[PDB]
Amino acid sequence: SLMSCISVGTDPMPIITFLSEWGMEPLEDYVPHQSPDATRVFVNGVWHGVHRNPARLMETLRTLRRKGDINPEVSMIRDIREKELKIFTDAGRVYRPLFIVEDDESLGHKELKVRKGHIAKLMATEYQDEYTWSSLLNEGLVEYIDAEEEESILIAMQPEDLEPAEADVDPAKRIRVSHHATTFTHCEIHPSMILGVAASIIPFPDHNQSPRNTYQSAMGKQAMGVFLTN
Amino acid sequence: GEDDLTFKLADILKANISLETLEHNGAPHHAIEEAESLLQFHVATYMDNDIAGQPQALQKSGRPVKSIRARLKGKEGRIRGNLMGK
Amino acid sequence: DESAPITAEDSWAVISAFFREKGLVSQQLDSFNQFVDYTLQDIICEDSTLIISFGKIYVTKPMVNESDGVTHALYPQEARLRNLTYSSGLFVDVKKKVFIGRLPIMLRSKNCYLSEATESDLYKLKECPFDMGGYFIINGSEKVLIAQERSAGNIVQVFKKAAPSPISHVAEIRSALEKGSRFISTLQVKLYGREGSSARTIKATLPYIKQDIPIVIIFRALGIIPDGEILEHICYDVNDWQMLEMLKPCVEDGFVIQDRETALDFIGKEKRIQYAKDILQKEFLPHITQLEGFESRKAFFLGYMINRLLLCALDRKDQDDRDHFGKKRLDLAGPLLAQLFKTLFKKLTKDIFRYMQRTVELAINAKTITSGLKYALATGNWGEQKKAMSSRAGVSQVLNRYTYSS
Amino acid sequence: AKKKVLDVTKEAQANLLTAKHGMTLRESFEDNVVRFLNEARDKAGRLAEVNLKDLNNVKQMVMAGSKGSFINIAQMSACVGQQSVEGKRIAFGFVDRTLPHFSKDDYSPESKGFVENSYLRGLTPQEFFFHAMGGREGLIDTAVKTAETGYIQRRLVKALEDIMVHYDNTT
Amino acid sequence: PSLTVYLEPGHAADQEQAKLIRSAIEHTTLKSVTIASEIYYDPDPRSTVIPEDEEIIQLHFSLQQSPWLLRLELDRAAMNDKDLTMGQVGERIKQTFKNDLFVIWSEDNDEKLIIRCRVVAEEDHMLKKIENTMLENITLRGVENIERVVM
Amino acid sequence: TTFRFCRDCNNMLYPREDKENNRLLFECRTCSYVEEAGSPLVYRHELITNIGETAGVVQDIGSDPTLPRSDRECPKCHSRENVFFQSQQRRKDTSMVLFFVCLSCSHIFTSDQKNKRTQ
Ligand SMILES: [Zn+2]
Ligand SMILES: [Zn+2]
Repeated sequence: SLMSCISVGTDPMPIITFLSEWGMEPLEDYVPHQSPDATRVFVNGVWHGVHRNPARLMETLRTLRRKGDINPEVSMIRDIREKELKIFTDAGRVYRPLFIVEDDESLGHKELKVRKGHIAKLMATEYQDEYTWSSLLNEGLVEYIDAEEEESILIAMQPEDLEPAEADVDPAKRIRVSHHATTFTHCEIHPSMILGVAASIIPFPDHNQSPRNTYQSAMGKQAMGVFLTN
Repeated sequence: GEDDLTFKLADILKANISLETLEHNGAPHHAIEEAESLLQFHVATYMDNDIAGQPQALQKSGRPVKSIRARLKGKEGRIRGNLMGK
Repeated sequence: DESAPITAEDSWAVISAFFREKGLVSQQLDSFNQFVDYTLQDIICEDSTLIISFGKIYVTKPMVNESDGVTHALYPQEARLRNLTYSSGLFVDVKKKVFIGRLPIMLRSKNCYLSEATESDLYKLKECPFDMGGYFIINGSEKVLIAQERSAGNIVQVFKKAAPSPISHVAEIRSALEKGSRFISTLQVKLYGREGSSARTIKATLPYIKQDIPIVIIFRALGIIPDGEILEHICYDVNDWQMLEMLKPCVEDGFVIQDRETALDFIGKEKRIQYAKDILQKEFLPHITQLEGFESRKAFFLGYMINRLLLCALDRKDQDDRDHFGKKRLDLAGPLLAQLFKTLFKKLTKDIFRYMQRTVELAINAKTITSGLKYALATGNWGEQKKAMSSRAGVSQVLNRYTYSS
Repeated sequence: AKKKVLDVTKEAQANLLTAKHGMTLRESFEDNVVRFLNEARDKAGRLAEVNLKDLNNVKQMVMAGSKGSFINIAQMSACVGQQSVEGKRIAFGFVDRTLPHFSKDDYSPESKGFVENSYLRGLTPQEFFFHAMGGREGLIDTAVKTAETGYIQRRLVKALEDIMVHYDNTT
Repeated sequence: PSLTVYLEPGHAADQEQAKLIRSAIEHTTLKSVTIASEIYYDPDPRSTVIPEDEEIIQLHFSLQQSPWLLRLELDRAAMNDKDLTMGQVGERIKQTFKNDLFVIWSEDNDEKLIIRCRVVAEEDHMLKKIENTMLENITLRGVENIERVVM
Repeated sequence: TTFRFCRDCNNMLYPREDKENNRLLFECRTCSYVEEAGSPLVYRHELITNIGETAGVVQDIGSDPTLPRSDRECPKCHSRENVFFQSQQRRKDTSMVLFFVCLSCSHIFTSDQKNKRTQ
């Protein structure tokens, strides 16, 4: 797709040496039954031990990432219903980017941490052609969520429509379901980004038999134009 | 630039001579059957080259070699490729 | 209000920002960067040192070497018209500073003059600004290294097997050390006896071992002699009589052993009893560690496997969806080269030998690397020359210049 | 047609569903839901098809039969329909759900892959995506079918070459 | 590999007549009707250390061996789908091994159908070979290969 | 069958018979230990299995957002914060009943209407 990217390969130890100092009970001295709620911790496919109350071990890593202390690439997943902590660094993980919703809005329900000020503060840097992308990342307002860590999360399609309350509707428009949930971990920048170069050019692909767009994305390759200017 | 086949024959010929010359000179009795197999190999790998007895009888450069048989073998070859469709 | 909501349109601006810093080729680039900066160095330092050492490594920007001439500072546009190879010199501080092959650099990467340059600056170079790089320039033509998807590594997966077979279920784990030789030995934890038949025994296969082995023998071989303790490595809740029951028939299998001595024995006297120690160190679940003092961490896993293994024979967890993206890796530019650089850099090291082994008393055919890398990115036939197609046919293609989009 | 589904939804979440010769309760659940939505499309269209005056080009190409089927009318002006993969509507690749934009264990239609909009209004992220998975299917059993098809075709042919009606009227 | 079979002339719309033959074809094995197999230590062939089993024994004595017991509870629901009767069942098991394995069995009225039996120098080991030989090589009603069948 | 292992040489326990006294004994084929039977039940081969299960809630099953919420009311606490699912028995034939959960007590209450479960 457009937004998608790929892991490059970070290093473990700065997370390993980080963990065993925040809860993890080395596997050398593990005793099964003594700990049933044992949410054994995993990293890059290895069992480096276990850890009791993980609720915190988690939101500690998450905010450790969202600051830039743990490479925003790296993925960590909590399989609660199986008591497992999946943490990855691996080089080759396709991953997109999303808006975070953390309901930590003492002035109402759940809401996108990003706000209209962050944006105008962006279009401001647009006009000058200091507030990059690397800013929305180190200011934890968006995260890089892979496929695995996508399993354990919820996502809003639209930032608007899928947020406010329900207190008429166009007879022309399409028909989108609803917002029957208040758990939204993240939100989608824009759906369009599920597409790839090819399709991205098709106008209204959302108005054609799926196969038509599949062909058109095999011909815009046989067409002509200006492949460069030199 | 000669043809593969012309080469095998060559090797078959080479191999052949080196064998004969061993029964009219210092014939180390059972050091011969060590080159009689070479003949058999070439004289065999010439007609067929896709056997179970692994050695593909490669020709310098990694080029497999074109066994006579290899020519008739269906589709793209003599019988089905030149005759049934020209 | 610098803290209000965000409508639809608003999203876009953020995306603009996404590419501003990223650009439609992010991936392709970064991977190379990484390979160059770090990775590059790590490879050189491993089985390097000989019976001579290798220190840091320098990466010079593109240059050219021609007779009847000095050494021109090379650029893109030129290598393309002259049918050159936008490569760069590789120097490494050897220890008894030194030239060691050429690394075909990727346009727009860190070593390509294009990275830093600006609009106008470019035109003077003839390089169209709109060009986004991300490719290579081999023997003239624009070659591309294509994303190679594959089954992720170092993970445990369980699979059901065909009705017509002695094996019921299986748990697999592909073990490959992140850095160093990169051994690819698989660990098989089977499960004989289908659903119903008596004696559903759990056996597993180890590298360099012709037969299979009952998880028990292994377990005792790992220094865990007392059963039930073993069962403590397999069952994490004694109020799970189903799974427990399941192992009974198994323990019964290894009963012909009762101490770590014999355990390693039936893995082939005195001679064989050694062979096994190594295998269980360097080849057994080789990821995690091959060192020594960790028999415990290993066992716990072998168990974590078996546990998972049965959880399926007991309809508690479906089989493992082989096609879950989060378990698919896309080997890009860097990684790919990486591979090459290793296998190559070794043929060099094992040829540096041939100079000393003849010194009854300057020996570095840097061409090996330089040529190799070309061949590969040239054709696409990775794994190398000689008498073998050995490689994966189809990597590294010729960029498409049909349209900008395309 | 959604409630006529919802009804059968709880009526199965409350264990009040006749297994039916249809084997498996769950299996027997679907066969009712699907059959309920399809029944709706075909018919949702049977409405437009009859409301399109005898001066509507599309209909005309259909009447003359030069090109087009009434289906093509539905899917354009009424409603696309429920997509599919091996029969079983959109599955759960996403551990007990379809897209991460969904709540675990949601068996409702808008998630098992039902495109409610007409090609005229235009699918939604989700609709669009499933729809895809759905179409992209043919494009596959065509990549493999093509592999064996050929071989059959030849064999038959290579088997009955010499067979011709002789002069005695024998064969 | 299916195969469709039509009834005999008249016998057509005879609904019931259907299953009557279903169970006359669809391969049925003890293993299909069992709910468990248990090996017990009962040395007194004149009383079972098991409560629920009493009443049975008492009946087979009013109207040598081994102390190793093998008890098989069966499914009722599975004895009608494909018609069957305790008698038949065991009756078969008995003419399966013949004179060299004592067998007994509750009555079609007991809330728990069962089948007790003992052998006749390692008794347990041999009393497991006969544990399998009792589940997979033993037929009841039907033809081999033909699993499921329907109307 | 909840079987057992010995002491000191902790392994598997195999049964043997006390001829003279007519009774059941377990044992060690490694050591020498021997202990009296616990029950006359030496083995069970359950073929048909009736399984209607719920999933072990790690208790943080209120933090996992992937689940849906309901406004019903538990049998005891009467709260209105739930989060259901289904029988983690990845079996085909399984039914489609719901197992909710109270976030203010931790009670597993079905919506069934035939059978009755306390487990
Ligand atoms: Zn003991
Ligand atoms: Zn409650």
